[PDB]
Amino acid sequence: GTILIDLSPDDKEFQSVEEEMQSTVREHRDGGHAGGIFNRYNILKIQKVCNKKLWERYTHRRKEVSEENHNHANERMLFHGSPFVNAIIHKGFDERHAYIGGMFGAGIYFAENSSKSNQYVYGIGGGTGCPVHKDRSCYICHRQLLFCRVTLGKSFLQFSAMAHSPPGHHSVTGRPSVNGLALAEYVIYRGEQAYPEYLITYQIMRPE
Ligand SMILES: CC(=O)c1ccc(-c2nc3ccccc3c(=O)[nH]2)cc1
Ligand SMILES: [Zn+2]
Repeated sequence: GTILIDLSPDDKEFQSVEEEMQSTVREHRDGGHAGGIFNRYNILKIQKVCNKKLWERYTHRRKEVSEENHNHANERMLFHGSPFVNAIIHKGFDERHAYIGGMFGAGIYFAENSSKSNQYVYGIGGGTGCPVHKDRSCYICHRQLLFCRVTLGKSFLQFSAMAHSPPGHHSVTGRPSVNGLALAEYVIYRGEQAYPEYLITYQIMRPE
């Protein structure tokens, strides 16, 4: 059911999505091990992800969460990186895209920092890196991220350095509490709480 629509870089919708991508890059405590060394991306393509079935699945759930939370979906646009981006855009999110070993439990994880999600493009800890060169910091190979609509609803705050939600809540927010530059990270426990709206194709760029 899915079809992908290119946006022109002249479109304002492309620009703002790129802006979110570029402006949420940060340094990472692993020195660049997982996701590579870079301060910004070369954006190659941005595509709107259109799937009626998956969209209705998502809004049906949103209406449920909103009605459980004083008419407040608490909807966000967050980044997701995953070896299964192609599956995700054709079949949507489910328990097979959960991060089983994640710090907030087995769930689908999302980031405010694009560079956080970029660490998961080739797998956990960056895996063995790009398939062609086995290089976690490859500047050549094309990477892909999803920018997603995510219904957090009532989010359980966890301060820090497929399962269920903690009862009474629809998601978990990983409020970062050591690194003063790191943004929040979020976890949902049902695929229906995210829609993979944009497929961003990019290369990380070697710093000057
Ligand atoms: C292979 C698999 O099960 C898997 C796939 C993707 C991630 C992932 N984790 C995150 C954690 C925090 C913030 C963003 C992300 C993020 O964008 N992706 C984790 C595991
Ligand atoms: Zn490569």
